[PDB]
Amino acid sequence: KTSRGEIIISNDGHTILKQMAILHPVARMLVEVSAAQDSEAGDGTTSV
Amino acid sequence: MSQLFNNSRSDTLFLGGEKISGDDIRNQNVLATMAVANVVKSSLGPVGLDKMLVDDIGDFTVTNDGATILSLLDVQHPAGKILVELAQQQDREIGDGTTSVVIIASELLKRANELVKNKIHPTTIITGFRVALREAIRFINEVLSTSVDTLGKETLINIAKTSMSSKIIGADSDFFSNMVVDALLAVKTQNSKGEIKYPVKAVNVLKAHGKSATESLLVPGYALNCTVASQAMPKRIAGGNVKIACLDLNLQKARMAMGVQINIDDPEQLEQIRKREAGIVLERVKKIIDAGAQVVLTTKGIDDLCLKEFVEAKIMGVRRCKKEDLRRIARATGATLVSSMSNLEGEETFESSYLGLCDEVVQAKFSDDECILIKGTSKHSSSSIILRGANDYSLDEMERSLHDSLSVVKRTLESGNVVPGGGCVEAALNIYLDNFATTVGSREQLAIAEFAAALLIIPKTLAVNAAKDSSELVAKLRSYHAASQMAKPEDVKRRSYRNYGLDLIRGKIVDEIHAGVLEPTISKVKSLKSALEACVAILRIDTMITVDPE
Amino acid sequence: VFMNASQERTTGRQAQISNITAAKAVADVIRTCLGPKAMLKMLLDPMGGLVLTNDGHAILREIDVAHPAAKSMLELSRTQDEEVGDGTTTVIILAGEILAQCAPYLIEKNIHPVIIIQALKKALTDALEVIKQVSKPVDVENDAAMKKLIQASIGTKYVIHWSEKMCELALDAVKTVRKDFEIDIKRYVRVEKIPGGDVLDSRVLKGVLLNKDVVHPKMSRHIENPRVVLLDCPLEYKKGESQTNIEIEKEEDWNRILQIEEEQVQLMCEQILAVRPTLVITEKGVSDLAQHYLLKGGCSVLRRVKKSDNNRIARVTGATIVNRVEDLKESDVGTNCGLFKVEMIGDEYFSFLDNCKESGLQKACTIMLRGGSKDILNEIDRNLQDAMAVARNVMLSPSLSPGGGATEMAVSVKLAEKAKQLEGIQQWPYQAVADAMECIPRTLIQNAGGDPIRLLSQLRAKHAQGNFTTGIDGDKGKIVDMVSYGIWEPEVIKQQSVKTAIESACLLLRVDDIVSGVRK
Amino acid sequence: ILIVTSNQKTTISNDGATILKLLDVVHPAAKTLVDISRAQDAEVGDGTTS
Amino acid sequence: AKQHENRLEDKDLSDLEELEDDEDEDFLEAYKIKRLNEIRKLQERSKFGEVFHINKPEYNKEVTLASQGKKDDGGVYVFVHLSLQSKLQSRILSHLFQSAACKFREIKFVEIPANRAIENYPESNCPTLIVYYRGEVIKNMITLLELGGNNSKMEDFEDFMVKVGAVAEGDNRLIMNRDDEESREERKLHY
Amino acid sequence: MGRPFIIVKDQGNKKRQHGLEAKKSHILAARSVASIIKTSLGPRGLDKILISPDGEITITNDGATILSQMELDNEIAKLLVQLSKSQDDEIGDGTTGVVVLASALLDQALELIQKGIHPIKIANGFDEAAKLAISKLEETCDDISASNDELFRDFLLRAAKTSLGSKIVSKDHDRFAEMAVEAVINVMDKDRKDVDFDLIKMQGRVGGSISDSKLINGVILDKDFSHPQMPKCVLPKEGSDGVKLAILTCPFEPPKPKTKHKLDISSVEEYQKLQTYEQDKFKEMIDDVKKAGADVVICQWGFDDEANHLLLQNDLPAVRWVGGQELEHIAISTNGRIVPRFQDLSKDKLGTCSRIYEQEFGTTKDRMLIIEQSKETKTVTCFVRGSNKMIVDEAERALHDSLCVVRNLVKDSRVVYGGGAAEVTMSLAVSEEADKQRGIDQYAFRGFAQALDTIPMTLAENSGLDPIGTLSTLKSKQLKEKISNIGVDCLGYGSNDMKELFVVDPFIGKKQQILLATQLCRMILKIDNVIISGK
Ligand SMILES: Nc1ncnc2c1ncn2[C@@H]1O[C@H](COP(=O)(O)OP(=O)(O)O)[C@@H](O)[C@H]1O
Ligand SMILES: Nc1ncnc2c1ncn2[C@@H]1O[C@H](COP(=O)(O)OP(=O)(O)O)[C@@H](O)[C@H]1O
Ligand SMILES: Nc1ncnc2c1ncn2[C@@H]1O[C@H](COP(=O)(O)OP(=O)(O)O)[C@@H](O)[C@H]1O
Ligand SMILES: Nc1ncnc2c1ncn2[C@@H]1O[C@H](COP(=O)(O)OP(=O)(O)O)[C@@H](O)[C@H]1O
Ligand SMILES: Nc1ncnc2c1ncn2[C@@H]1O[C@H](COP(=O)(O)OP(=O)(O)O)[C@@H](O)[C@H]1O
Ligand SMILES: [Mg+2]
Ligand SMILES: [Mg+2]
Ligand SMILES: [Mg+2]
Ligand SMILES: [Mg+2]
Repeated sequence: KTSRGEIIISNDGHTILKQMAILHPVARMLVEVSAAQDSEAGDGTTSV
Repeated sequence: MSQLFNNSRSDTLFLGGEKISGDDIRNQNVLATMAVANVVKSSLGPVGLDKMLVDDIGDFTVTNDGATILSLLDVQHPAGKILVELAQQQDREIGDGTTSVVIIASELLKRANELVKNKIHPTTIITGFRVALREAIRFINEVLSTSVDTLGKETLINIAKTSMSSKIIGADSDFFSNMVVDALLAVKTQNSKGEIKYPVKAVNVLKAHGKSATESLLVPGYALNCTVASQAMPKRIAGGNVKIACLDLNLQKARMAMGVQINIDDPEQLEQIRKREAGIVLERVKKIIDAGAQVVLTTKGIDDLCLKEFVEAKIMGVRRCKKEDLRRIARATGATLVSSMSNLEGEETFESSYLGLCDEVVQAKFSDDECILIKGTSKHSSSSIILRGANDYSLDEMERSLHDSLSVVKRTLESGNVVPGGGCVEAALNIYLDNFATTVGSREQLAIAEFAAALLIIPKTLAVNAAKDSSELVAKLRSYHAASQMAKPEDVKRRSYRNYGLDLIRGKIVDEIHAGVLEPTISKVKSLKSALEACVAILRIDTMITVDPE
Repeated sequence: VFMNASQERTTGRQAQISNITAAKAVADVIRTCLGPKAMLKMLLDPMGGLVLTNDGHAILREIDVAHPAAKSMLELSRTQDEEVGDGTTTVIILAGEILAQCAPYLIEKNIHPVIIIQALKKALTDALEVIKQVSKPVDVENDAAMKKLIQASIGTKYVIHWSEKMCELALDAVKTVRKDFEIDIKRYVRVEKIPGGDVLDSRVLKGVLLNKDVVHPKMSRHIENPRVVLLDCPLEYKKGESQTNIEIEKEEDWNRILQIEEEQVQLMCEQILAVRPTLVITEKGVSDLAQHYLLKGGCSVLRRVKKSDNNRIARVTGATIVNRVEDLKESDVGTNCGLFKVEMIGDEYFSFLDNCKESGLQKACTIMLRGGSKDILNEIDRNLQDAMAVARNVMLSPSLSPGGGATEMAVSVKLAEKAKQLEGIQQWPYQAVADAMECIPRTLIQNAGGDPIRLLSQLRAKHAQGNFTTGIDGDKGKIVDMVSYGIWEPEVIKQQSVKTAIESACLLLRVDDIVSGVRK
Repeated sequence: ILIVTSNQKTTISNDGATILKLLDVVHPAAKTLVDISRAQDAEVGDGTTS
Repeated sequence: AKQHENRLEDKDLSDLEELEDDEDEDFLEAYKIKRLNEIRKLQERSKFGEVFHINKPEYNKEVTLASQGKKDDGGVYVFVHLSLQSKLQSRILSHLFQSAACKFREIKFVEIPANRAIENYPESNCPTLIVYYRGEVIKNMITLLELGGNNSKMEDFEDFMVKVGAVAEGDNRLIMNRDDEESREERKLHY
Repeated sequence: MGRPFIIVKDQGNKKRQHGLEAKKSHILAARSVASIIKTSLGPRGLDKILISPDGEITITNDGATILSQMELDNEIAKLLVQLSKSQDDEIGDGTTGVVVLASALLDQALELIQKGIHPIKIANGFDEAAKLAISKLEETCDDISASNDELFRDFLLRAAKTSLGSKIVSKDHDRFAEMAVEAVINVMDKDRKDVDFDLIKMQGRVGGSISDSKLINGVILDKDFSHPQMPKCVLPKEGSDGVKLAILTCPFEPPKPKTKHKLDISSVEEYQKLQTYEQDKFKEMIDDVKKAGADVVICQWGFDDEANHLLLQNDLPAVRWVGGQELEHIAISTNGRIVPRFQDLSKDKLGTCSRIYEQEFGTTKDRMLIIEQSKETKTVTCFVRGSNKMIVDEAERALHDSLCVVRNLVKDSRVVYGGGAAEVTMSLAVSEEADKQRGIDQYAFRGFAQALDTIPMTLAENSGLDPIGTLSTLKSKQLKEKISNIGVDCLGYGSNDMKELFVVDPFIGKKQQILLATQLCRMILKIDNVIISGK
C-alpha cells in the first residue's frame, strides 16, 4: 500500500524494493541494484 | 481474531507504516473478507433479506445487489477492495450471481487459509483448484439442456422468475415476466453479419410513484422524460405517419465564433447586423418547418425567439436531454442523428429522408411528470418500462432489479443452452469432484476435497435464511445427487435426480422443470474463474507493507 | 480498524422491532388529525415561518426524522398528494396499523417476511374486488350531487361553515379548467392571495389578476373591449449577441448612433400599431422612450411580467406567445376581453382582466381568497387543493365509494369471512389485514369521544344484515347509514390508500439490518 | 512463551497453567480455558496445554 | 443537605441522647449502635497511656515492631523523643508527651536520651521528634522553632498530631473541637 | 462483532513478536551486550564507567559489576545480568567470559537457525558437545594434590597472580598476591580443608596510596575511644601478654527491666537510700571488672558519663558503640567468648591480644583501632588503601575476586591452564568427533567449536596480535603435539608455553563458563512469543 490511494501486487523484487520507502540509505542501495539488474539483464532481480 | 499488535522493530526501519508478517496477514485478510461476506450472506435467495445504508444527508439506499451494496461500502482494507471491484466487474459483464461469487470467494479463502495451516503450499492448493475447475467446466457442458418441446415463450418466462426472485417484485413476477421478455424482443437488431445482439440499457426506466406495481403499463414504443418547451403547444398530435426530426443543433440567439471582432465605421450597419445575426438561425428553422416536422427532437435547448413559429405551426418543442436517448429514437423511427446540418454541395438544405416515422405521439401525465410517449414505430420496434411503487426508494430498487432481470434474459438468448438452479449445480460439482482425484492420490486429494466442500456453502446459506432445518435439506440434496451420478446410464428415475434439489418456499424436494427454477449456463461460466482469481490474489500474499500518506 | 461501519449493527429480530415501533410512531403524531372533529397542528420550521394545518402531508413535509425506516413512511404522503390530492392522512394512519398487526407474527409465530408478502397480494387483489363491488356509480352532470361530493372533504376542515360557497367556488373553477378524456391540471389554477376581507364576498372571476399597475399616468384605467398582445422581448434597445465596437471617426457619427437608438424603438413600436392594440404585456422590462408613442396609438404598457402568468393570459385572451415583433399579425391578437379595471389596495395595485365568456383551448381562471390573515390564506388554499382534487376523480372514474369508513370496513368483513376458507400457512397474515382496516373507523370514534368497543360490535352485527353503506357519524358518534347521511367520497382515494399502504409494508418488511455512517 | 506483566517482572514458562494466570483475561469465554487449566493443574498437573 | 447529616455526625454518644424525644428512635438508635461500636474499638486499641522510657536494644523492637502493630492493617503511630536534659525545649516536649499520653491512649509515646540514641549526635539538633508508622518514618521533625520554639503550647502539639494522620480532625478529645461547657451554655441561651 | 476487541487488559502497551525475525533481534541484542564487554577480556582490558541515579560513581571491569545496577529494557539482556551474577556468586570469576561464550554460541546458532534446523535440536548438539568437551578436558587435567605444602604454597601465587593480573592492582602483582594467599593460610585446617569464607573479613580505608597496604591479623574498627585522654598504644606488662579483652553485650548503665514500670519513691528516707544504691552499684561495678583483671572493655552501647571517668581512673580504657555484627568477629580472633551478664564474668572467658594502637590518618577527625596478633589466629581482615574512593572499591573487588579464585583451589585442587589453551583444546576435540558422527548434528558440533574459538581470538584482538597467525598456530600445533598448555600470549613474551609464564586457573571456574552458557542459550532459543508490557 503506497502513500497515495493506489494499491499494487508485486512478486518482482525490483518493484517491491521500489515501492518500499526505506529510511536506511545503505539498504536503499539495493533498490538501485535491482534497477540495474532489471535494466541490464531483466531477470533475477531478487537473486542479486 | 488477531490480538497483541506487532512490536515496532528497530532492526528493520522502513518509512511509513510498520511491516507485519506471518500467519496474521492471512488471518486478517480472511477477517476482512468475513466483514463483507457476512453483509451479503443474509440477502441471498428468495428467503434472503436485505439491509439499508444511509448517505449521511438523510438519504439512504435499500439494496439487494452485491455490486451496489459493496460500491457504497468503501473498504479501506486492500484485500476487501479486490472483492469490491470484482462485483463491479461481475454486474457489468453478466449481471447475475454477484452475491454468489463473493460468497464463493469468501468460502474459498476460509478453507484455503485452513489448508495453509495444514502445512501444504499455496502453489499446490492453486494447482488443485485449477485442475478441479477445468473438470468442473467440462462437467457443466455435460449437464446442459437444450430448450425443446416448449409452448411459446414459456422458457423465457420461467427463467426470468429466477432472476426476478430475491427482490420486492418477486410476488408480481407473473406480471413482469411477460413484459420483460416482450421488451427484449422489441429491441432486436442485426450486427456483425447475422449475429443477434441487443443494446445495453436500451429500455428506459421512469420513476413515477403512484398506483401500484401490478398496473405497470407496457407502452409498445419509446418513452422520453422531458418537459414541454412552451405550454401553448398541443399535447396530442392526431393522424398517422407522424414525422420525427432528430437533431443536435441549437436554435437560440446564436453567437459568432471566438476569433471574430466586429469593427465598423458606418453607424447604420447595426440594424442589418443585429437582424442578420438572429436571422441566420431563422434560415435553419424555416426549412425544417416547411418540411412538415410535426415533432422536432434536439439535444441543445430552444430559446423563445424560435418557439413562436412552433406554437404558430403547431410543432412540439423539446428541451435539454441526454445524448444517448436520441440515438435510439432515430433508430426506431428511422431518422438520422445530424450533428450539424449541411450538404455536400455549396448550399445548405434539408432533405426529407432525415425524417422518422411513427403512428402516434402523446404527452402522458404520470401524476406529476411530463413524458413524451412515442408508440408505433415504423423502421424498428422499441419498448419502455413504466415503473410504479410506493415511494422513490422502492423505484430505485426496481431500477437495478429490472436491470438484473433484463441482463439475465439478454444472455439467455445469446446461448440456447441452460443449466438448472437452486444449488443443484453446486451439489453436483461437490460429489463429482469428491470422486475425482481418488486415482491421483498423494497430495491433491485433500485440496480438491475442501474445494468440493466450499461450493456447498450456497445451499447452506439459502437454508438458514429460511429459518428452517438446514441439514435435513443437505442430507436430501447430496445423497440424491450421489445416487444419481453413481447410477447406471440406463435408469430413468435416478438420472432425473441429477436434475432437481432444494426448494425454499414449501421446504421439500420438487422438480425444477415443473417449478420453473432455471438459470443460464453463462451465469456459472466465468463466475468460478473470477472467484478463482479472487482467491489467488489474496492467498498468495505472505507479508503486508503499508506506507503512510505524505 | 476496518471500513467505516460496525459502530452498532442492529441485527436479527431487534432491528425489525425498532422499525415497527418507528413506523407506529409516525401514525401516533397525526392520530388526532383524522375525522370531522380533527385537531390542528402548528409546526415550527427553523427558517422562521409557521405552518398551521391538519393535513398529514403538510405536517410531514416540515418534520425531520433521523431514521431511515421512518423516512420511507414519510414519502408516502407525496405519493398520495401528487396522485389525487386527498386522503394523505388516511394513507399514513393505515400503514402504521398494517405494519403493526403483522408484527405479532413476525416477532412470535416466526413467519418469514416473504410469506406475509404473498398473503398481502391476494388480500390486495381481493381488496380491489370488494371495493369495486361496494362502490355505486353516480351521474357526473348532476350539479346537486356534485356539490355534496365536493364538500365531503371540506367537512373535515375549518371552512365547513362556508361550504355553501366553497363548493360553488370549486365547481366553477374545475369546469373552467376542464377540457372536453376530461383531462385537467392544476398548474393554471392561480393561488394568488389577498390578505384581509370577508369570505362571503370572495368569489372566482374569469381571467387573471396581476400585482402591478400601468407605467404612464395617461393610460386608460377602464377599457370596454381590451385587445391584449403578448410580447417576450424587452422594448429597450437590444445590445445584440455580439459586441458592436463602432470605430467612430467623424463628429456626425455619435449623434447618429444615439439617433438610431431612437429610430429602432420607433420601428418596433410602429409595427405594433399596425393592429392598434389596447394593452401590450411585455415579459421583460420596458423603456421610458417607447411607452409614449405606444400611448399615442392608444396602447397600455405594463412592467415585466413573469411568463408563468403570460401562459395563463394566452389561454384566457386566446393570444399566442410572441417574441419576434416583425411577424406580428392580426390573427394572433387576443380578443373577447370582458373588462379592464384597477382597484386600490394598500398592499399593492391590482389590475383585473375579465372575460366575455362567449371548442378550443382550455380556459384558465384566478380564484380570489379574502381571509383573515396570512396563515388563514395558506390554510384555505390547501383546502381548495383538497376540495378540487375530489372533483377530478369523479370525471376520470364515474364510480363512487361510500365514506365514513364503510369502504374499509367492508374490506375488513370480507377478508375476515374468507380467511376461514383460506386454510393453510397464509391464514394468519391474511386474517391480520382485517384487524387494521377496522381501525380507521376506530380512530373516528376515539376523536368523537365514544366507546369503540360496543360501536364496532354493533357495526359488524348490522353490516352483514343491514346494508353495505353503514358507517359512523363523526359528529354525533352513532351508527348512521351513508345513504341518509348524504356524504360520499370517490373510489379512487380508496384504491390509492389500500395500494400505497400495502406496498409500503412489502418494502419495509424485507429490512434485515441497519448500518449508519458509511459515506456521503 | 515469554510474558511480561505491567509490574515488569519476567516470567518464562512452557505449561499453560501460569501463562494464563499472568495474562489477566477480561473476556468470560476466554476465561473458560484459564479455569480448566488451573483445574487441570490443581487436580492432575499434566496436559494443561492439550 | 448538611442539615440532615449534622443530627448524627456532629453528636457523640452523650450528645445523641438529646435527640431522643425529638427524632425517631429507629433513626437515632441505628446510629448510636454504630457510634457505640466505634467507641469499643478505641478501648481495645488503648494499649498505651504513659511515656515508655526505653533504651536502645529495645528500640529495635519497641519503636519499629510497634509501628507494625497487628502485622487488617492495624498500624500504630510511635512518637519518639531524643531527649537532652541540658536543652530547654526538651523538657517542654517531655511535658507534652505525658499530657498527650493521658488523653490519646492508642498512640504510643516513646522517650529516650539523645546521647544514647545515635553515635555522636549533634547536641544543637536536639530535641528531635520522630514519628514511625508501619516501620516507615512519617516525619523527621527538627527543633521546635516551627512549633513556636520556647513558647510552644499544648494546642500546637495537638495540631501537629492531626497533620501526620495520628488523630482525626473532628475528634472530640482535641482542644480545638473540645469546646468548654460554659461556651456551649452561652450558645443555647443566645439561640 | 463490534469494533472493540479485547481479551486482556492494556493491549496497546502489550505487543507480541513471532517468526524467524523475532529471534533474530534476540541474538543481535546479545551482540551489543557482548561487544561492550568484549574489549575488557584478558590482561589488556579496559574498565567501564557506571553512574547511578543518586549520583554515586564507580569504575570496574568485572562483568557482573558492569551489568549490575544498570537500567535495562530488553528481557534477554536481563538474563545475561542474572548470568554473570550467577557465575559471580558461586565462583566469583569468569563473568565476562560466560557472557561472551554465551553470545558466541548464539552467533554460531543463528546461521544454523537460518538453514531450517529446529532450535531445540541445535541445543541438543551443544549438550553432547559440551559433555564431550568437559570430559576431554578432565582427561588431560593435571592434579597438584600429591605435592607437599611447600610446593602447593607456590601454586596459590601462580593462580592469584592470574586474576589480579587482569585488574588495575597488577602494578605489583608479587606484593599484593601474598595478601590473598596469606589470608587463606590462617583458616585452612591442613587436612580435608574447608575455606570458612565467613571468617575472612574485608575493609578498605580511603587514604594514602595503594603501596602502603599491608596485611594484618585482627579486626579493623572505625570508631574512637570513650575519652580522648586515654593512651593510644596499650602494651602488656610483665606476665600474661594477652591483654584480657572483655567483650560485653549490655553497656555500663543502671539496671532496669524491659517492661513498663514506675518505681514508687516514698518520703526522704527512700530518696536518700536510692542515692546510695547507684553509688554502691558503680563501686560494685568497678570491683567486678578489676576482679576479672580486664584491661580493655567494649560494649555495643555507650557507657554513662560518670562511667566514662570511673574507667579512666584505674588505667582501664574502653571503646563504646561497637556494632552488633562487628562485636561477634572480635571474640573469634581473640579465642574468647562473649559473657551474657556481668555476674558470670571470669578469667577463662577473657580475650588475648598482642598489641593495639590508635592510628591517625592525616588531619581528619576520625580514629581507627588496629588489632594485631603475633601467632596464627582464626580470622583475618584485609587492610586496603588507595588514592580514591573508587580505586579502593576496585581494589576491594579485585582482591575479592582473587579471594574467591583461591577459594576454589582449597575445595578442589584439580586445576587447568586457560588463556586460549583450554578453548582450542576443547574445540578440536569436538571437531575430530564431528566427522565421525556426521548424522545431522555435525553443524552444531562445528558451531560449538567455532564458538569456543571466539575467546582466544578476543584475546588476540585485544593484544593486537594477528588472529590468523594465532588461531592457525594453535590449531596446527595442538593437533601435532599432545601437550595442552599452550595458549595466547597477550603480554608479548617470546614463548607461548605457559609453564614458564606463571598462569593457572581452576577447573570449576572454567567449567561453569560452558555449563551456564550452554544451559542459558537453550532457554534463549526456546522463546518464540515475546510480549513486553510498556511501563
Ligand atoms: N520450474 C522450476 N523448478 C525449479 N526451480 C525453478 C523453476 N523455475 C525457476 N526456478 C529457480 O527459481 C529461481 C527463480 O528466480 P526468479 O523468481 O525468476 O527471479 P526474478 O523474479 O528476480 O526474475 C531461478 O533462479 C531458478 O533457479
Ligand atoms: N425461486 C427460486 N427457487 C430456488 N432457488 C432460487 C429461486 N430464486 C433464486 N434462487 C437461487 O438464489 C441464488 C441467488 O439468486 P439472486 O439473489 O437472484 O442472484 P444474486 O446472487 O446475483 O443476487 C441463485 O443461485 C438461485 O439458484
Ligand atoms: N363527516 C364524516 N364522518 C365520518 N367520517 C368521515 C367524515 N368525513 C371524513 N371522514 C373519514 O375521514 C377519512 C379522511 O377524510 P378527509 O379528512 O377528507 O381526508 P384527509 O385524511 O386527507 O384529511 C375518510 O376515509 C372518511 O372515511
Ligand atoms: N517420548 C515421547 N514420545 C512421543 N511423544 C511424547 C513423548 N514425550 C511427550 N510426548 C507427547 O508430547 C505431548 C506434550 O507433552 P508436554 O507438553 O511435555 O506435557 P504437558 O502438555 O503436560 O506440559 C503429549 O501429548 C505427549 O503425547
Ligand atoms: N598474564 C597472562 N598470560 C596469559 N593469559 C592470561 C594472563 N592474564 C590473564 N590471562 C587470561 O585471560 C583471561 C582473563 O580473565 P579475567 O578477565 O580476569 O576474568 P573475567 O573475564 O571474569 O573478568 C583468563 O581466563 C586468563 O586465561
Ligand atoms: Mg440475482
Ligand atoms: Mg380529505
Ligand atoms: Mg507435561
Ligand atoms: Mg577474572
